[PDB]
Amino acid sequence: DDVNKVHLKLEGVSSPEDIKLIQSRLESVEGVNNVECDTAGQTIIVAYDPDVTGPRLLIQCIQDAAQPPKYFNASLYSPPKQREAERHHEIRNYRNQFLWSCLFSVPVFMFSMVLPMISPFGDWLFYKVCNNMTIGMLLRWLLCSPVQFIIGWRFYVGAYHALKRGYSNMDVLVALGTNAAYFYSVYIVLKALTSESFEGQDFFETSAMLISFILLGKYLEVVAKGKTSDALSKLTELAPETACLLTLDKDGNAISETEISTQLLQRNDVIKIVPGEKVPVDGVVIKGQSHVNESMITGEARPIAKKPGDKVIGGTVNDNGCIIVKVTHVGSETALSQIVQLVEAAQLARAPVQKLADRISRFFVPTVVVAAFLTWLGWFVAGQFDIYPREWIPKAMDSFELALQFGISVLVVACPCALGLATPTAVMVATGKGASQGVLIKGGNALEKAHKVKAIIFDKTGTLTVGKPSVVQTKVFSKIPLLELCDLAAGAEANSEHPLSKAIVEYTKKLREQYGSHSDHIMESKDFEVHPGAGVSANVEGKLVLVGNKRLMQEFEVPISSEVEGHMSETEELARTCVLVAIDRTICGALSVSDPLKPEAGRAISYLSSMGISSIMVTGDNWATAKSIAKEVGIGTVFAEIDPVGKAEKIKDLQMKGLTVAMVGDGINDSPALAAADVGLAIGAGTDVAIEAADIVLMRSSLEDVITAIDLSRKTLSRIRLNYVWALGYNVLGMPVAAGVLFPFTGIRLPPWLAGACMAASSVSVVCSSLLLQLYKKPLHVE
Repeated sequence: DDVNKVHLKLEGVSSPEDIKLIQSRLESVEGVNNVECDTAGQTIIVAYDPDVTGPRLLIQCIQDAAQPPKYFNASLYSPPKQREAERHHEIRNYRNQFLWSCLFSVPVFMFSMVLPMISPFGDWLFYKVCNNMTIGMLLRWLLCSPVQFIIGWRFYVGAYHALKRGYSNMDVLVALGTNAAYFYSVYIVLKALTSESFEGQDFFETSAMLISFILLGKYLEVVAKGKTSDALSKLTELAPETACLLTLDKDGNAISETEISTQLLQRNDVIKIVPGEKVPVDGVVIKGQSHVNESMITGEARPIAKKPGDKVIGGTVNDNGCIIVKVTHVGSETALSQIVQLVEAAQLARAPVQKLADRISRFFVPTVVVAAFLTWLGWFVAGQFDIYPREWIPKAMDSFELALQFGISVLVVACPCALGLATPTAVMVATGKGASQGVLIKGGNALEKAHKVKAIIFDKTGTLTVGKPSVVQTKVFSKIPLLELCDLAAGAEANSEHPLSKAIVEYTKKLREQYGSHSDHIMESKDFEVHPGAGVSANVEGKLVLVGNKRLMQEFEVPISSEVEGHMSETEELARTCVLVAIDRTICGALSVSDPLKPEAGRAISYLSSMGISSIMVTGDNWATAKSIAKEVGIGTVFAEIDPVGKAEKIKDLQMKGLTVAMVGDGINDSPALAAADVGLAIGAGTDVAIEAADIVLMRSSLEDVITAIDLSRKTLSRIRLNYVWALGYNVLGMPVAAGVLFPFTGIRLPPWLAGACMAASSVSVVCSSLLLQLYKKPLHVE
């Protein structure tokens, strides 16, 4: 905080004197509205203006107000990546809890499994202290009381929540199992202590080991969560905490290059980014020149060439030069901060498969308890009436002991808690591993829907275009006075600028012959005429290079005589499609328009066909151009002269046939069709505006990562289904054998000390199976 109701007690502050030492200079200096007065009420809540007269002024008032016992040094209460501190504390908590659990658990298992086999140590443990109860059970009970009563508290606290609401979950079972085992051991110890005739056996190893491994599983879950969050965080930061403040008004009078935090340099404050000073913030950069590997103003190495002054500011590390920034709004409201929030909300949200897990668990836990109860009565009543051989009973217990022993065994051999510790971690790890590639999922629902896909809707614009206008795309075949017509020659096409008219202005920039400027007249807008398809023509020159469309040609004089249809078929075949022109108010001369494609399209289409899904693309141009593009690509059904509305009806038609179809592209105007489509997956990431109407959002611009997204989704669904197959296979065999349908015919059953081990063994393997997703790699390592 420390923005509106600012409150700080920094180094040296121990009493109200230092609090007032901050106060007196902080609040008194302008930028406050003085919301009431608490008259030295410690955290006095008054208004403040952290926008203009904010961080820099407030913080430096804190320092200059101070006379040092420690000299207050700007210890603003702000999140140190509060996620980092938070999962640090959480990992610390669970790690410590598990580590103190093992401290008791490991002893007990030893003392009653391994140690008795060796002497005289077991002989010490056999020393009677009363009747037949011995030292062994005494110390075992003492050591295993903490494990449940103190450390295992969640197992009870969480269970009560579910039970009071009328439902249940994993906890419920685990708690019942361990509790029943513990009290059965207490019961068996009492019999030993009261009467020396009895010599029964105990069970505490189960109650220790099971709890220990379950806690280990929860620890692994939260470690996976921490890894995913940090993988997000490293990508979301991409900025140094401090920027160099060369203070000057707008341009000129450069005072000095300081170095302070990137919230203290807004509102006409200036960064003079030197080489290597990574671009932290936004806000118009009126001066400077730096080609750095990004899209803001350029000029050092990688040629994009924006002259000083342009409205985009963010970027990566530098090169040989500098810029002089004029921040209006720092890079803090940037999308990344709330991609963090949005993906957390998606993580907070869940998928149908997650909803599937709860429903099965809803009508499973009741069954296990009932079956465990039933198998008790079976052995008991048959035992009481003695309807089966006595010799099956092992020595040192009776039928009643066998009945309860089987009762416990079923209750501790159930679900290895896959349904609750495998799905909710696989879903999570998938998102993090995707985020490592820039691509981000929008929760599990996105995973499911993307996994169900067999069709993709592409589009040429901004998805498969580069653009290079020249004689192969934009100029004459006849003679042209004032060639090559850009600087002061061709104003005949600078009338009505749009995404294509500007290209008509820029091929002239590209082709300017060799002289600098022949400089004749540029009569822009003289006879200004606009018509759809080509709305630029006035009067100027370029052999009168006016340009026009189906209504400007025959208007001026242009008869569209046979040679233009010849140069039309010719150009369209070579994809260099012509655009109608009015050279010298005549049919002489013939413009063109063409487009290079991103050089991985063939790879992508071929490999998508390899997975076996349909590729579809639409265009707004004529049918022939789209057909030529199809010939180049090798795509299926093709559409042309299509608006985003038409894209919407085509999407609806594909879906109603029973086809889940995706679409590519981020041109925000796709929003109707983008929402209409089954999923999102917008290429060339913009901001959360894409997220508004899309679910999948791809970060980079390469078409390659589209393959990666669907591949990862397919892999995740396969892994989850395989884990469910395991959780059915183990569970369908564990229940009978433990309950006993093999003992009556072979005489083998699982004692609870070992029966619980299988439950423990599966739980680790299932989670460990899920965690292996992190070793995913690209299906196309640069094709």
